[PDB]
Amino acid sequence: LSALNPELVQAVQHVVIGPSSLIVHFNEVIGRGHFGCVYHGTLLDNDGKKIHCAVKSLNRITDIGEVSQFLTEGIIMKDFSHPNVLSLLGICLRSSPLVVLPYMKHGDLRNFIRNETHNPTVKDLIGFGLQVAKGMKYLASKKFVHRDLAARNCMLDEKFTVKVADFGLARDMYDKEYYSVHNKTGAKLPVKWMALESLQTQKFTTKSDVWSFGVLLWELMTRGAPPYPDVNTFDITVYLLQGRRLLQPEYCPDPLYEVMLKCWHPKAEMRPSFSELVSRISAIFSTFI
Ligand SMILES: CN1CCC(COc2cnc(-c3cccc(Cn4nc(-c5cccc(C#N)c5)ccc4=O)c3)nc2)CC1
Repeated sequence: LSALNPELVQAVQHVVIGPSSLIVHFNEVIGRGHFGCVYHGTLLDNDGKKIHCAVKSLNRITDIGEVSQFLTEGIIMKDFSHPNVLSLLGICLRSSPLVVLPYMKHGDLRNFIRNETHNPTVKDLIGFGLQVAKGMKYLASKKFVHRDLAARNCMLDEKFTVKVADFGLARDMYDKEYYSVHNKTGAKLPVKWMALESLQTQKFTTKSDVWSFGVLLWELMTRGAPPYPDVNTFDITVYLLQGRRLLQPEYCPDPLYEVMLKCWHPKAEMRPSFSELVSRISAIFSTFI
């Protein structure tokens, strides 16, 4: 890493965590991304109080340009903050590079809602959706496009707070079943969560994140059923163009299905904003015991 531009190193210094502040348990994988496994560790604060971390080791870096990009992105991502978006705690360089993230005790949202020993109420599930909407309202306000919003890509902490995750230095494929390669460009695409226009052009916007959010709501209301199980990946674009959409789940309230449907409008500009979604979903949430 002595090949890095020294001004970049100085610019990222405030994101860097020294090895003597970290204790990582590399003997046990706690999560798996295509581009790296995740391990538990602890970060020592200024008192020596332990902060629990998920530490991710990036696995296919080959050139200093990639590292430089990673550091540049880290500076941007470090200064994001919202209670429903995952924080970047820092990067450890003097230990491959380690991305240091807050530990998420209850794992990804899709696994949480599929846990048969727990019974989230309908209200709880809608509340998870509301929390995601609030995190996305924040990302949208930063002009940041997620591109891979899905229940598998959101996390829950010890207070059951939902964090939009899988972005910035945490971006990866954490369940490879749902990504398909596009020939023309080599992009790995989460096809069954994508907006029609993104399927046609491979371009993404905040309004395509709104489409994905509608799919995530459907995931919540089905307790983690896979969307369009009988539609092959390569047939989803046509399925949508034919005027077909995911069906209303049995226990999805009518006003929430209406929200879903608006998120899947064929014209991006006609989909609700995340600000509108927070408002409307907060009303729906409030009507349940
Ligand atoms: C029973 N089980 C025992 C282990 C418990 C704690 O394990 C943890 C695992 N991972 C983290 C962690 C924290 C912050 C950031 C990330 C990275 N990241 N990962 C995912 C992710 C992780 C695992 C599976 C799937 C899928 N599909 C997706 C999504 C988005 C994202 O950004 C990981 N924290 C704790 C959970 C309950």
